Amino acid sequence: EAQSIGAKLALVIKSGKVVLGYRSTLKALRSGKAKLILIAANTPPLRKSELEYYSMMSKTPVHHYSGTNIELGTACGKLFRCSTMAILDAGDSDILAD
Amino acid sequence: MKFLKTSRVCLVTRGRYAGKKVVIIQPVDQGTKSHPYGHALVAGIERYPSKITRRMSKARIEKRSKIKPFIKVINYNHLMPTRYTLELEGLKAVINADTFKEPSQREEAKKTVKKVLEDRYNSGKNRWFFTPLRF
Amino acid sequence: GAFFRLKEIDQTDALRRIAKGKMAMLT
Amino acid sequence: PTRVTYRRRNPYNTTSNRTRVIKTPGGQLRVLHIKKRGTAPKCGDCGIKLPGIPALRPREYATISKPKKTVQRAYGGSRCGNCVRDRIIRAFLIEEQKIVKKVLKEQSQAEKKASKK
Amino acid sequence: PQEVSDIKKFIEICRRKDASAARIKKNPKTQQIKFKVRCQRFLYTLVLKDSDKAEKLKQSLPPNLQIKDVPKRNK
Amino acid sequence: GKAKKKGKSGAARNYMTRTQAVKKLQLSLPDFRKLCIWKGIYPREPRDRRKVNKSATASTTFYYTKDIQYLLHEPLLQKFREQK
Amino acid sequence: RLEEDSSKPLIKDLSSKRARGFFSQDVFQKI
Amino acid sequence: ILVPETLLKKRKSQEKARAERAAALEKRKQANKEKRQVI
Amino acid sequence: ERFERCMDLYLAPRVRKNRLNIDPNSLLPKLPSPDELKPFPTVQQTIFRGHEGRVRSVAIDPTGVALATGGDDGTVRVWELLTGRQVWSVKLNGDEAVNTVRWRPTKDTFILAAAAGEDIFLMIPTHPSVTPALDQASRDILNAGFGEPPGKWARPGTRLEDEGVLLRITVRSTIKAISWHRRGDHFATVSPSGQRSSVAIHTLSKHLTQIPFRKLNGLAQTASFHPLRPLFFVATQRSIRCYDLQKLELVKIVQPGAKWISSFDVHPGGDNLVVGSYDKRLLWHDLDLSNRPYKTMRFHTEAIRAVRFHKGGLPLFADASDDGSLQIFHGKVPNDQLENPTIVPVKMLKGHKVVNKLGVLDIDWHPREPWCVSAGADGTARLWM
RNA sequence: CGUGCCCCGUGUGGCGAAAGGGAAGCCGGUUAAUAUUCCGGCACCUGGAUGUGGGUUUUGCGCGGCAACGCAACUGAACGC
Repeated sequence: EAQSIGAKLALVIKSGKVVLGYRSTLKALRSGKAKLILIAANTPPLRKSELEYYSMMSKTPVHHYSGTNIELGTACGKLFRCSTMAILDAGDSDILAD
Repeated sequence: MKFLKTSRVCLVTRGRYAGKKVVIIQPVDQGTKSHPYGHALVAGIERYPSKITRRMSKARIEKRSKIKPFIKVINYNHLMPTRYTLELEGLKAVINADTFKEPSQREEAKKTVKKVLEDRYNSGKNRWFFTPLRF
Repeated sequence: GAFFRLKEIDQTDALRRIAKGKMAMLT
Repeated sequence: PTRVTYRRRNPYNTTSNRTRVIKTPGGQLRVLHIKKRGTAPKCGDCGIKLPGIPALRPREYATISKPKKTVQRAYGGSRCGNCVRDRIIRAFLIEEQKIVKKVLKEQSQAEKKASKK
Repeated sequence: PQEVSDIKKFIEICRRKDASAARIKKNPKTQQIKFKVRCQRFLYTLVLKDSDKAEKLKQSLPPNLQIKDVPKRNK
Repeated sequence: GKAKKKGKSGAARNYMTRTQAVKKLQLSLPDFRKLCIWKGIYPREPRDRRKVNKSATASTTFYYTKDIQYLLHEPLLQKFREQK
Repeated sequence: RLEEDSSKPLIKDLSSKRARGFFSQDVFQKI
Repeated sequence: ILVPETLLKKRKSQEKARAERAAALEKRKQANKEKRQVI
Repeated sequence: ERFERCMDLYLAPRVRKNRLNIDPNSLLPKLPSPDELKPFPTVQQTIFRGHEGRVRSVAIDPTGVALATGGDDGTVRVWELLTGRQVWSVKLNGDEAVNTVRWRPTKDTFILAAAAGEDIFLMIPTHPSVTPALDQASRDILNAGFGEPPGKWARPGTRLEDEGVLLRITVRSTIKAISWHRRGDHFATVSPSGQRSSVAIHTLSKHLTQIPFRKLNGLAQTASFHPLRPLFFVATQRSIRCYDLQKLELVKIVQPGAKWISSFDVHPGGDNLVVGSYDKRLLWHDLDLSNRPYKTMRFHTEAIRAVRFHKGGLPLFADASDDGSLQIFHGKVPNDQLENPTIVPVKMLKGHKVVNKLGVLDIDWHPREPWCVSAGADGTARLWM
């Protein structure tokens, strides 16, 4: 269902508010307004664990993307690597309904 | 939502106070003129109380039960939040930007923090807060 | 050695306890 | 005379025989034997040079004072700030995982005793 | 060797117990006066640039310590 | 020019710790205390404890090396061994 | 000892799930 | 005015430590007495 | 006890000591009578009240008839010295507290320089000594040179000129110190958080803000010009660096043995320095004898906030501390520059109230008579003779 | 107290380099013949003893900066990196 994952990621970035990169994701979690977190597979384990701890404190849901950072960036539509990404606004996507 | 509330235990990981357990007293998410970034006014303890045994005198017991605090402005990026919470009635509004700009006021603030944290350590709770971090 | 992981804590009263975060010491 | 000669009885261009040319107040061109350049100390976790610490040869550090050899931080003068931050984060997260695992073990034991009774 | 630019600092250096020698160097080409004191572990030289202050200082110098003017064509 | 090692001279030769004195005299602690009591040998305070011994704590007692030599040359060591 | 004081799934994998993802492997489909 | 004198510094007292050690040793001696058997 | 005596005999280390047996007053210095140095203020004489909050700055006009006070309500106010009358009050930047206020040292021309927030305001006050001729001369002196860059000079708002504010310089950080030059042509600004732009020497004539010293080796606290020479003293948290301006390089560094330097004042002669610091310690430095303190004095139980000399031939200097207290000291420097100055406290001045552990913040001496003015955090100024 | 009890670690020593590693001296002058060695001037390094000043201390072991880090020194045994 990774095809659907990519389709709804493209739709949610086209509709709502999206921030990319570790520093932006961490700032969003600290602000406590982020509604979804995605962590890539090849993300360093300490970085992953810190992000999961932040998300658990902020009660912001987090999902582990199957592919690596380059694949996550390609699916999100930009031409660079993205280890972690945060969705602030869903726009008109059903990504948060589940 | 915002987890960096007033009564919130964290630990400073950069600066002279790296790896030092601290508690927030006042968060400033938007930042002031000085410090144009999200920061927190915090109070921690530099030297933690030392363990006490039955083979040493009462004066030594008291001296190793003493506590020496610090008060600081620190960046959120240089904090790393802890899930734990410390509720202190004495540390309500002890520090502000005026105290951190006036050295006498911050000296009095450290005295107050020392007194209140010594009182809690004597009470005997938050031993995780009062013990040093092993890193 | 292991790092914090949310997969083996998700949708659990243990997760509720961890999110409550009372003072806890492993001795 | 514009040509010089050794003055330390070692005639070979070895790294212990490094020299340079000086012109004396007497108008003569001769050689001064120089020592090796000092190496900056490096971190223990990574190989990056530690800022703030003089780059001297080993025994020279004995004459300089402790504050000139250190940085006022945990693992100061031996590890860099990024590594110290990572160590603090790792220690906290290890303790957190231990607490979570103990909570899970307690819940599993409670489920086992509930099934038994 | 060290440099000094303040007269009372030079005076107390001369008042030091280990103060051994003292000399006056006059440079007329660059109109400078230099007061040199040999004090065991360094030679200290005060730069003056003004003859009135040179007169005052050589008057105020300790009497037991002998001051002398260096001759041209040092032997 | 001899390159002298750091802590091999001075107060290090001047003083000894209690453990070093006992091992040098090859004595039990009760016998060492008997001999010190009888000959009037007492602990002393060097000005620089670390220079005497870099691993010395504030609870370590130091002794005069010449006093330890007097103890070494005392005949009651031989008397004690004969009695044993 | 865990000495304590006296005071919607987060992992939302988009689409039992474990049983239907395990028993639906190649060998089981092949038999 | 400096007055020459002799001073006797504080000795390290082992009284307390010997107290706890003796108490603990007596506790295991009571345990061994309990473990003792008939003759 | 007898067993303990035996154990003391064979176990307690023995030390030989030369016990000190002296009269405690042999350590105490001998001080000449407080009376024998008569010209010195004694008791509070006038109360200056009206500020909503704490007063941060107090200054005397060159003439000797007006007081300028800057306070946290955003207000700078000029007052009649003898009567204590509210003469002019004006609010500069609303919620921004007024950090410092100074007069132009020249007597021929009449300007006020205020520092609140990140702006320096140059003002022409309405006072019963401002003739039309004086007003025009001052306005010309200000408006003489109109014919991220460091410092944006600009004309303030319509209300500002309607009230009497004439010129506004805007810098990167918040100003905490202004020091004029005797000629009045140049004025220096110190902003502690200015990093490399902490110290800036501005020239009013050419309307130019210049950063002369990029590297400072410390956080700037205060600064001043030399009374008789082209030299600039910059006081950081731990040291005071003297810079020659004609060649523009460091000529001297002086080391006050204090953790946090609070203020410093140069002697009118220029060879002596007084340094007050937050560690409750006064330091007199002889700038040609040694870089270490020549004499250190402690008379206060709270941090020293201000030090100030007299510029009128009177041998006097004042020290203000957050104990609500002033110490009036006598300092006489021989005119031969080869003898050691004699330093004698003459009196303790009390009467200021302490609020939030803050006491007196500023001191200024009258140009010709042994009169002083104290600005203190109880919100009040006090004229002492 | 009871003339004992505890830790920790191997190839348990020697030889093998006047080009490998390594603390620190330069200039001017001088002899018939020696000089970075002698004379003159001006320095440096290592080891030791110890005093004065300064630092800390009746908030026990100092302060500042968001940070990189800064300063005249600013408790630290065994054990480990």
